[PDB]
Amino acid sequence: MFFIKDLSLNITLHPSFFGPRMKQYLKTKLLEEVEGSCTGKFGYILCVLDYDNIDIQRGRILPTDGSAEFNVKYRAVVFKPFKGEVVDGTVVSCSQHGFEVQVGPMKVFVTKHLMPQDLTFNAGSNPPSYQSSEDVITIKSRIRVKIEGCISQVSSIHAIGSIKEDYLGAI
Amino acid sequence: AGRAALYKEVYNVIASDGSYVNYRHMALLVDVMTTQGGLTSVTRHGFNRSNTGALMRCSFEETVEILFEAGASAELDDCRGVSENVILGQMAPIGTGAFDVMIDEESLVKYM
Amino acid sequence: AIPKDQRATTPYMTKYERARILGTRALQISMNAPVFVDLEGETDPLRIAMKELAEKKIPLVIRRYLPDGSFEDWSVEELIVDL
Amino acid sequence: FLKERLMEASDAFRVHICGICGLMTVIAKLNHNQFECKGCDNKIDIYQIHIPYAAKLLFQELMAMNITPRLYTDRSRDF
Amino acid sequence: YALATGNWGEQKKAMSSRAGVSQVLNRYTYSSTLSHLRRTNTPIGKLAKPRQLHN
Amino acid sequence: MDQEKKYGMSITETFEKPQRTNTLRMKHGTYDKLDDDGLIAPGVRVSGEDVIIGKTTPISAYHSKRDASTPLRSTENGIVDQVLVTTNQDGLKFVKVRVRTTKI
Amino acid sequence: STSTFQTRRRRLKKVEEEENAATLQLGQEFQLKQINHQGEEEELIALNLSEARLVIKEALVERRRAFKRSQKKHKETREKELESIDVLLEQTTGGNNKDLKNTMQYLTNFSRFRDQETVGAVIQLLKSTGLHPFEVAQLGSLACDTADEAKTLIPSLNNKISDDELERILKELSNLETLY
Amino acid sequence: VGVLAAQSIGEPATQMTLKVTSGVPRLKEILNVAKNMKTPSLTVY
Amino acid sequence: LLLDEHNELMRQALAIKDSKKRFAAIWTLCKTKMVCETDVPSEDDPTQLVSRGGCGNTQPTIRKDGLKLVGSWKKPELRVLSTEEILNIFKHISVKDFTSLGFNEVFSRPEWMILTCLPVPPPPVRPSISFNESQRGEDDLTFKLADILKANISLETLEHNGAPHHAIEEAESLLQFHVATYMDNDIAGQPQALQKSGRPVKSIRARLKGKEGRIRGNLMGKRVDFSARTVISGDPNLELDQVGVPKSIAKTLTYPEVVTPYNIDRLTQLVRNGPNEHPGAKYVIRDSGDRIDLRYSKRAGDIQLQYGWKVERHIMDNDPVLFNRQPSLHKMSMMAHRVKVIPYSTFRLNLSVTSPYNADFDGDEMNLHVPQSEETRAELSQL
DNA sequence: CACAGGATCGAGAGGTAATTCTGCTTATCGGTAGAGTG
RNA sequence: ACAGAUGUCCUCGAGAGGUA
DNA sequence: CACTCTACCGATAAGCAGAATTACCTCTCGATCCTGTG
Ligand SMILES: [Mg+2]
Ligand SMILES: [Zn+2]
Ligand SMILES: [Zn+2]
Repeated sequence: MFFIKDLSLNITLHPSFFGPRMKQYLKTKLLEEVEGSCTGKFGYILCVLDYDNIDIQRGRILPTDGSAEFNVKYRAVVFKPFKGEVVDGTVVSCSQHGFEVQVGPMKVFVTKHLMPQDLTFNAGSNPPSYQSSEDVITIKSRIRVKIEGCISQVSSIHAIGSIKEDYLGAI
Repeated sequence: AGRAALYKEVYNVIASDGSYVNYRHMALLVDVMTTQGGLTSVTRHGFNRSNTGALMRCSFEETVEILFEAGASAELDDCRGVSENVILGQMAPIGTGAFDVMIDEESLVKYM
Repeated sequence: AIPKDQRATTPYMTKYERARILGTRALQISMNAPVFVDLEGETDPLRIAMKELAEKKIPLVIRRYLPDGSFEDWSVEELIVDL
Repeated sequence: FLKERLMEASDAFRVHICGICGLMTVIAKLNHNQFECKGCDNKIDIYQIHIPYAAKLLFQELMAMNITPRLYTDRSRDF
Repeated sequence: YALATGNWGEQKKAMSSRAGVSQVLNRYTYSSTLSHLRRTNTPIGKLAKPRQLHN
Repeated sequence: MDQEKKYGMSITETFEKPQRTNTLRMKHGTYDKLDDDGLIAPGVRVSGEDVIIGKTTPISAYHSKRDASTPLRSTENGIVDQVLVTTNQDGLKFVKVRVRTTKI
Repeated sequence: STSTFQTRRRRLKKVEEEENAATLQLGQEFQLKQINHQGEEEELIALNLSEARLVIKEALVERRRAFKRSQKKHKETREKELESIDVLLEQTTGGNNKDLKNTMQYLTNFSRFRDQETVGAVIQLLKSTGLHPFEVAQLGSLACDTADEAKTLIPSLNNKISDDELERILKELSNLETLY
Repeated sequence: VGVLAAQSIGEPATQMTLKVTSGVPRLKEILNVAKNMKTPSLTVY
Repeated sequence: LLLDEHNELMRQALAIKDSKKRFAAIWTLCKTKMVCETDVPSEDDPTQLVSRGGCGNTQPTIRKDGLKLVGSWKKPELRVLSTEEILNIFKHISVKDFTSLGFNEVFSRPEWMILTCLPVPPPPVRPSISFNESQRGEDDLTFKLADILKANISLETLEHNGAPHHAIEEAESLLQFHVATYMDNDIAGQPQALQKSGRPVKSIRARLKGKEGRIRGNLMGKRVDFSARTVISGDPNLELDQVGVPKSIAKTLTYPEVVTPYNIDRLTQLVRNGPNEHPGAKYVIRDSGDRIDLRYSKRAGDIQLQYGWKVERHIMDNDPVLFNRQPSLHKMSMMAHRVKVIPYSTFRLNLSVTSPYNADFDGDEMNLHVPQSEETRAELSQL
């Protein structure tokens, strides 16, 4: 489900680093910037492979100041929440609002009107969990979640999951 | 023949008092005014009625009529003219703006 | 598109190109940037730029755009400065 | 020099333009790092440009005149 | 209003009335005042014939 | 030339020396050259944007009035020679001040 | 940040299509036959969950040997995997990269296949069909028992009606995953 | 080159001094492309 | 469309790349036709008739009368065409029809030419002036917008409560006139809208048109800072590329200098001198962006200038500046000189320089412009 | 004792000279070949 | 429980008189 | 062979619209009533 793409990022290098090691400076800048970025269009850039392969081009010096802009051409693993598929995740939190299922670097939220009526909130057990007949989900449990959220990609992406229909349980 | 006669008339007008003007300027003027198959007068109905940029044409005369026509039609301003860059406050692609300057890695690693 | 090395522009540096490189180098030296020549007791960025250009030690690339859209890259060191 | 005198020496303005609209109807929240265009539902295609305030006034008046001066940062020749 | 603004007429229709009929007296030297007090104007609203000196 | 305008009935401007506390939006020029009546006595050298006439007008807590003084022209300087005070047609205050300078 | 040139009137297409639904209908940017950096016409990869773990581990060890030799020149089961992953991540990437730990843990504790030969067998088996790489990725990532369960969990699979070869390669995937 | 030519043509026009029409009116009628000039002429050899 | 591809002249007109010329040809060719056709003979076998799908109704003679269109129907009926029916007809126009006419499918459709929703400019477009003390006034745009809103409300109420058709007509005419005057107050053959005082209402078209409009008076040419103007004078002792700048003008004008090695001592000395002496600085721009005023703060403090900071020092000797005279007939009317500070308040230049400037010393005044960046200085020096 | 909001200007006329050279549009005339005969 | 003041530039359209 | 209007373009003749060098300095005024009210 993870995708390998050919994204590109523009870095405006300062003339103060216009030495023989500006290439490595751009390399470390790309690492420290792109990793952990929750871009709305793409998602999470988990890691960049072929570090000793990524190539830079001739940097265009802006008319305004001496800073040069470089258009790097890198490829990396991208994770997108997407919409309209099933996916397996592990719970990390629970409350009256719902359970915070975690899939990779994500936290998909399930609201009250999403899961079927076969789940009731209670705190009798050691972990606060939704307990009912033939359903047992806890703080740490297996759960299959179907995503139908609107993502709402604004400098960060999100996901909303559903528990309706069978196969969306522990199994 | 019309272009040659127009150049001769312009030269006669210019040289009537005694001043001297280089041939290149008058030749460029007469070539611009006769680029099409006929005379293109330097007026509102002449050069200002071509397929150039809407902003450049509107900057001379009849500002809102030209803009209204551009809005009614589908006019795309590719914007490499000087007037468009002046309006947008960008470095016009003329003189020193006709080229871009880039920095190469090999020269950096060779000079240092 | 780039015209390989079958370029057909002029092997010399125009006045506008000279002015643009001189200004860019002057700005770069005015800011904290490395200098690839022996200052030798000069402290004005523009004069440092001319001193660098004297023996073609400026790592700048000229991109001459053809009217169609193509462009060919000319190195500063390979451009003859006669003006 | 002409560009500097026209923009730096007189008036410089920074505005955000929607990548789909081409207009300047973009709500920018620098503190919250939010740039949403309500017209197109665009939140990842916002660019910032530097134009004189006179150009901003002219574009706003043209938009008030039911004319759209859409601005784009790319060439359509590649189709 | 007519004597102050110089527009010969009422407050309304001022744009259709003559302007410059009344002017502030120039008091910088005696000759300037004397010349100003003996000045005439020709309302023309491009043509060189009316401006030429006739016999 | 300065004048007092009667806005409404009781909102009338007055010629007096303003203060940084009661009044609001004072000019950047100095006010020490003014007097109790708000007019500078003749024979006092002035320069820059110094205030020559001190006038204040009520807005409508405190701060019931705002400064409305007319400063001297920035590019001109000289010595005040004659100060004229009288009343206009309606009966308010009318103040005229003259500045004399020599141009070598 | 983009990888495809503007085409088909991107400026004012308005709502070209609704966002991707269950029945395929891919997005504008994640369409098939992506533009390759050096050339053109590069198809979308077929990357599954187990393949992702191996790929990221290979990239990590490659970068590990890389900066290890650079600095040299300058000068059980799940439990064992977690410690190795932690000690590899402690200094290789550097910085903060908090999200990398969570996805690595998800890959380790949900690794359907833990051998290069296993993933090679599964994608050599899956390359026979002409299914969208998205469908084969979900098929090889999440284990399934019944054909209807696969159809419901992974939509846009209606092109297979026989379900005989589908049962065959489902059993193949099941035994390959149990052979871990 | 266009601006240079325009200025090099306009400067003598401003410096121009005061029966065949010549001077500023003739230049204006040439630039405007007048369909009916004041003083048409012919030359036959 | 009245004509179709069956006509040869229609085909020739449609085979035009230019949109304006094609539209003009279409209009000229279809103006003569005055009746819709249900069948047209084919190009081959003219006796045979091929249906084209027309309606057959006769066309009206559209004539412009003020802000309304009147159509004469001849079989004569003289009816006034309404905006609603015209909009309905425009909405029924096929895509190909206005594509060939000249309109755009997505960017500019013909049915959008009728104003149904009127945007209001923001307060920055039409600000409120200060007026005098305790007085507030509004721009003409605000008053015109209020008038338009009042007319719209009156029309809505008059339609809702029930009223004669004549009242509806007069209300809609008033609304149309107000909108037209909002967008154009110089319509010929019609009264010009007056303000409450009596002046004509300044429409946005007037603001966007003319020498003083926001095209030529604010975009083509504007007002800039770092400029000076005073009476010029002659100086035989000055070199050709030298201009005598008065001390006061040099003190007023400033040039930003980046705090860097090779001039840190000089910059610190200039800062210590202060803005009162001619060699000195007026502001010290920090890296963050905050501005330090050396005049107000003073304190004679030993401010440490970190690298990368900007210091706005006074213009010194051998500083390139732009020297211009109006009118600027040719390129020699504005040239770059070298600053030489002189102890008198008048511009001094070489006598041989006056000839290209076409200036004398009988009272002429000439402008001076100071570059504010290194690249601009280099361009002026080398060009 | 005292305040308030909408519109000039009217049958009647005309409150009135100083500019022209394009171009566009709308009347106007001035022509010229046919639908079939004695 | 708590809580009484300040932020720097205002005209705007016109008219008239002049300087190169 | 020209009999009467029918369809075509080629001249002519009146009505609109725009637009008029650049820069600068100073002063001086005006930004509203009355019929209709408690
Ligand atoms: Mg003179
Ligand atoms: Zn938008
Ligand atoms: Zn029809």
